[PDB]
Amino acid sequence: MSGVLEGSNVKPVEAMTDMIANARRFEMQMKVITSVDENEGRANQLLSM
Amino acid sequence: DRLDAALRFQQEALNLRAQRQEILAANIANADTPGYQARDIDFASELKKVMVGVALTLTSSHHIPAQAVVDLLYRVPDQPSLDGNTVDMDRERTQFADNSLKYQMGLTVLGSQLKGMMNVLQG
Repeated sequence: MSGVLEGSNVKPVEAMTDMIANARRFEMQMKVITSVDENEGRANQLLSM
Repeated sequence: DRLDAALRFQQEALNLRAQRQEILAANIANADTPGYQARDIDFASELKKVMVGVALTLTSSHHIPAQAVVDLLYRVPDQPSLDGNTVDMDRERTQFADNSLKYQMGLTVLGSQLKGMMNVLQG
């Protein structure tokens, strides 16, 4: 068809849901990292005889 | 010498504990090396082997006397890492603490035997 230009197909609902899910997943992984680090910090005293 | 035969077992146990302590600390130090395998020794078998040589003959004074000069087993990995490192923190930390305790116990036993041999002689 002549006289019409096609735009993008970026769905905003999908983008918003993806951002929410990404933020929540990032926070969960940061919490896991903190837990593991604290556990190793507590565990690295056994070596004291 | 008969004195060596009495103290041979504890000296060999103490030396083996020191060697295994060095091996465990090497495992701890190389925890972050990718592709490093965690190595260890079987204490009992090596203690048997050490507990179970020919000084060359010196004909005169100028003749020079003879000049003197363990097997490592791989640890079974528990968790598969991506960089190929099989060193586990918890297992080797417990083994390190246990080896330290046993080294202290061997020192105590050897010192007690030497002190008894001494108070037999003192007088």
